[PDB]
Amino acid sequence: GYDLSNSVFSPDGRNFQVEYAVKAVENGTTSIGIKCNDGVVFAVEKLITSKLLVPQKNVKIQVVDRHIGCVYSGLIPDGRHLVNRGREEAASFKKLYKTPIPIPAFADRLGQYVQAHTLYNSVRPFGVSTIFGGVDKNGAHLYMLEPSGSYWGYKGAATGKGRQSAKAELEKLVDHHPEGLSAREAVKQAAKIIYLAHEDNKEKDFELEISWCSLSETNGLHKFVKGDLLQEAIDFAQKEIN
Amino acid sequence: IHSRKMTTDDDINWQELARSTDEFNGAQLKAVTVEAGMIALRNGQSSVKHEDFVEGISEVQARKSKSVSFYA
Amino acid sequence: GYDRHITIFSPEGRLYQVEYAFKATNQTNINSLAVRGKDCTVVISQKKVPDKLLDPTTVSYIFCISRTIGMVVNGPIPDARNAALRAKAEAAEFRYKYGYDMPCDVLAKRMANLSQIYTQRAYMRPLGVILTFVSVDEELGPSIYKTDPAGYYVGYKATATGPKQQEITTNLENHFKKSKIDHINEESWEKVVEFAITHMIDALGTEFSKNDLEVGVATKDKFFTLSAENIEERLVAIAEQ
Amino acid sequence: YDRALSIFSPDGHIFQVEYALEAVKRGTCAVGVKGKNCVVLGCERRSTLKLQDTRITPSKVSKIDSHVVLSFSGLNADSRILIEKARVEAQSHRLTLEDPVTVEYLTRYVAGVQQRYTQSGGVRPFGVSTLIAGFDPRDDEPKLYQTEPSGIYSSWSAQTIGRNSKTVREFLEKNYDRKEPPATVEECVKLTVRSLLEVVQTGAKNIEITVVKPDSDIVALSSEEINQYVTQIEQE
Amino acid sequence: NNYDGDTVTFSPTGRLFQVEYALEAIKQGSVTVGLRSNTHAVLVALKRNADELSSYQKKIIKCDEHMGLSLAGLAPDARVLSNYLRQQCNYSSLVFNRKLAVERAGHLLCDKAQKNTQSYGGRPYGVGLLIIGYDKSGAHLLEFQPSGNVTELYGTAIGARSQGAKTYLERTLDTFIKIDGNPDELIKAGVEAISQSLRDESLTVDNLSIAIVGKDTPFTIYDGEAVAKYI
Amino acid sequence: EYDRGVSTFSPEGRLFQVEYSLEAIKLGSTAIGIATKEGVVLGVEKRATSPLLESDSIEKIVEIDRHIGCAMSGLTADARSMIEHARTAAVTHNLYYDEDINVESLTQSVCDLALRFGEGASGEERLMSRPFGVALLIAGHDADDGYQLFHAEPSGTFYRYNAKAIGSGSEGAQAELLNEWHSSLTLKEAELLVLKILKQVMEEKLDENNAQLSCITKQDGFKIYDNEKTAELIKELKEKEAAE
Repeated sequence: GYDLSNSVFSPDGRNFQVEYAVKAVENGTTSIGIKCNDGVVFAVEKLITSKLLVPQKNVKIQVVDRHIGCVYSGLIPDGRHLVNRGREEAASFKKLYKTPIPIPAFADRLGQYVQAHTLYNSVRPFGVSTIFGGVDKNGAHLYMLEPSGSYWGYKGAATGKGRQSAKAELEKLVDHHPEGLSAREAVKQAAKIIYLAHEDNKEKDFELEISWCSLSETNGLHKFVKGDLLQEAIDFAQKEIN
Repeated sequence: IHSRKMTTDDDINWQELARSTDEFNGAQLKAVTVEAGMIALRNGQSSVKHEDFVEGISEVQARKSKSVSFYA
Repeated sequence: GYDRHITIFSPEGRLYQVEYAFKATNQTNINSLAVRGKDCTVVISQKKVPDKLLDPTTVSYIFCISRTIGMVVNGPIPDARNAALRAKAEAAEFRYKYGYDMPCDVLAKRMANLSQIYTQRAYMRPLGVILTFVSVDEELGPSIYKTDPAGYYVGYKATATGPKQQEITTNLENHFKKSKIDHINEESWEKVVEFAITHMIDALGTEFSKNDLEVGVATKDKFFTLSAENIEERLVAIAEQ
Repeated sequence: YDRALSIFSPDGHIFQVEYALEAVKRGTCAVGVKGKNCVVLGCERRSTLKLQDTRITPSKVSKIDSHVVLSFSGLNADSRILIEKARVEAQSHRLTLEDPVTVEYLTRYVAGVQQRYTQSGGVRPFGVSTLIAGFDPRDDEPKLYQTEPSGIYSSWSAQTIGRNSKTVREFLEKNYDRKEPPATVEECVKLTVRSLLEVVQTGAKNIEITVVKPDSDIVALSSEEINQYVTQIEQE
Repeated sequence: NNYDGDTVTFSPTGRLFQVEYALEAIKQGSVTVGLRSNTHAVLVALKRNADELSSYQKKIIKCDEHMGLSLAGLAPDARVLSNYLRQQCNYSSLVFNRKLAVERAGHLLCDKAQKNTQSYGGRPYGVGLLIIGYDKSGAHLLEFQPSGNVTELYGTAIGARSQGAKTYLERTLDTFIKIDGNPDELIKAGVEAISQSLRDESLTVDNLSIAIVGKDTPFTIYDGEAVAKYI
Repeated sequence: EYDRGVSTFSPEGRLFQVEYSLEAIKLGSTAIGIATKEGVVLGVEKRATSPLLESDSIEKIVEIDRHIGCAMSGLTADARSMIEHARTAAVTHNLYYDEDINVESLTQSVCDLALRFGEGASGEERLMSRPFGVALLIAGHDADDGYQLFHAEPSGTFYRYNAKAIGSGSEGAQAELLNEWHSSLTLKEAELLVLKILKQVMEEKLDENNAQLSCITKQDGFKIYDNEKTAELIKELKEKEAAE
């Protein structure tokens, strides 16, 4: 009763199926997003379940337009399908208005779609939380999108298993910086709380992937942090939890 | 730990035995050491052949073959 | 018997599905209070800032449909954005096809008809938001119409929404007993905000911050929101009265 | 809409076919006997109730072609739908292939309506069985086919469908032979009258006979004719 | 049966149960083992007959002269994904003058499976593909889950007894990656991987089907006496 | 449960209705098939139900084209859809290429029709709710691999066989095939082999008004043997049972 679909509704004012889908995201990989003054630094835990895997070749990070990074947790196919839909939407905006789509605008369009599948019985609710943001002319933004189809602005966000370790230390981060930190600084702080969030995933071992969109490092374009700079952050984070 | 109690061949290696089991638990490994000695008595041999340890895995899994297949 | 699962009638002459929509708007705990002034309509509403990691400026429940019509939304925020988008789409449609901005009375009725159609589909679940529309039209003066997830609306002298909104209704009613007119006479829009906040404070027994409130004001032919500094000035003036 | 009204069974069956045949069972009785120079479809007519104007009441045998006849058993609602559709098929063989339809073509067509509703969803097969018979043009070979609500067809020398079809079937084992069908129009007609007088009984009022003779001859035998065969056979 | 007859419900455990059932189609099916080096990818599939009167059925489908897939699960589910992959691969050559990237074809395939698992009256396809090819980024070996998920590996397996194959490939992991330019050696090591995936099914020459793709070596499927050199 | 949906995965991990399809072959009148390199013979049981039946116009032998023959056994409501589709496919190949279609390619096309269960799975149009209930013995000769025999399932899967027997009596037939198939059979020795295995799973007197033989030969094309020839072959089998 009251979970047989999503046009059932309970006398509790809850939809159960949709709350259940948040539990799929709780079974995902840890992913964080730090809203910085001049950008956003995303980081995501990529588990090494075998030495059979090929490192930094399975991205959970897909770019939308050119300046919006999207990274997620939960059911990996469902989130890649969500981002495929939103890449079509990004293109349409660029078509019609001849400008890259803003971060508040991109959020609204994704939110309607995920919101639609929790009303129809012909299409299955989502089981993804996506953390996405970037830099446009209206500033840096960070958004977290629930599978229920909710989002807000954030000074810090996380989702996945190891959000318990991540979320707490972002309260200390705001308390470090009540006027935020540099894009440079956030490279070593996004790495640091994946390594502290590796204590909810300490069964296994992991590979750090880092990406950013910031005005002052890449010029408000989303690029991958690669080479010696990715490895500098990994060396920093590695020392903190030891 | 079962083979501690019983007479066995010395040409068996517990790592070979660990290759050929995939997702087994200790009750099934009770069912492989004992099953070795069923095969052993049936041959007519005092000792429990090192081939009989491998053949207790397949003879008794917890099920007889892997089920129907008709398009897989 | 599925009369609680799909949108068909029961032998009680009531659609249970539809009733459950009203029981979701009290779960997010947003209260609103809306009064008609003499040149404005003012709506003050709660803003829940739960963590230090939410940015309160992007936390919204006030969507600006048209140039002159704000809408405040009480109930879940997914359904809020879907409703806000729809309301905007139809208003722009109305300006486009009839050559003038949509009135508030007619906007309430248009969303009421689509909400009723969402209680007539059994594969489209109604949106569980109660929508208040505030304006000052020049054809109806200051106006409030409140639509609900059933498809019913009516005009209001003042209105409230939320779980504790019965408490608010009492205060407002007394205020209109004394004046013996259906709107507050006060020509400064600022002092109508101050009165609105007084009635909210009585009802909920809580004093407010600037980031516990989010205020929208419809003056003559423009709708804007107050920023957080401006809200604090109003709350400073409560003490001056 | 395509929400299966026909769906597979755990016995490897389809539910609607099993139900359809029982719907054909409880309906009227058709007997088909073919000679060497005729076909005869005689069928059971429900006109038991009085104050029924039997003349304007729908027939159990409907001509589709000027030498192809069709009779039916099962739902009386469904059969008339098929009989409109068949008429279109008849004009379409003429349209694109010229010549009036062959019996064998028309048998595959009725079955093809059934077939459609068998595999797809949102539809269910008609509970209708037919005896299709007649001549092909410039043939004086009788053709006797049977369709069933599955979408299957069978050729016969004699066949009976409907209620107590087994009683009639056994009676024709001891009279009719595949080897040497009746060599006369009247002998064929009288054998079909004799079989119907077992179960249907109740005179020429419930019993009908239609005769097709080779190469574009359809004739209908009136109540009076049917009654004269009845009395002679009764006596004999 | 509560949510197990439906493909549109969660599932208090944060699953869909249909995805786990689609996974059991791999277990009942055939086994295939893939391993790659930098300069070569290799599929060794175990073909399977029904009885002795029956010949064995090809479990490797050639998609292109640089691409191939293999089925381990149900064949009719494979028949949907194989057509779609072939069409989008000819399309890449037609429009973009491009050999279809193995990674990217994996992502288009992922989302396709997803939207039939989302839809009611659909399913997640009960076929796991190992998809090899040699493109501009070198060799690739992908793993296709019933869900849609693609993971890139130097060695993986699916089927029954696949666990023992991956034990073998983790042991010889750095050996076969450092033989490059000799297609002969990768194939030989894949024969030994799938020998740990026998339950006395035996390797003969008409059971055994190998296909490889190289830096300069087209996607070619060997059978007959072209696999008899690798036993 | 798992039979109310035409596309659902079960707690075994493969389709339940499809199993029921395999158990709808066991309602068919046995179709037996022996392939050799001298041509391939198909025989089918017609099944007489009454002496009122006209059986020499009923057959489960079907021509798909000149160079491909077919025998069907199982639900024949389903087989009408598939045979008409096979007939189009062959003709399309000859339209497009002016060339003979391979037996393997023709069979594979019919398997694509067989996979059309679902009403909301993938992109391709679903013209059914469920699977079929019939298997095929498409025999033939193509000039590439010579004579061929394929057995096609309503699953949407196919195998090349050298001999296959489907229908109700399929298991009892298949036991005889294991011991009686060899590579040094002839066309005529194969033809007598069909009737031998058919006689055991026949429930009546084996005769020529309830059995039909057909060959596919390179130089004669597809020929359906007349009941005179069937009657002769049947009698000579009894003479080789007068040798034991």
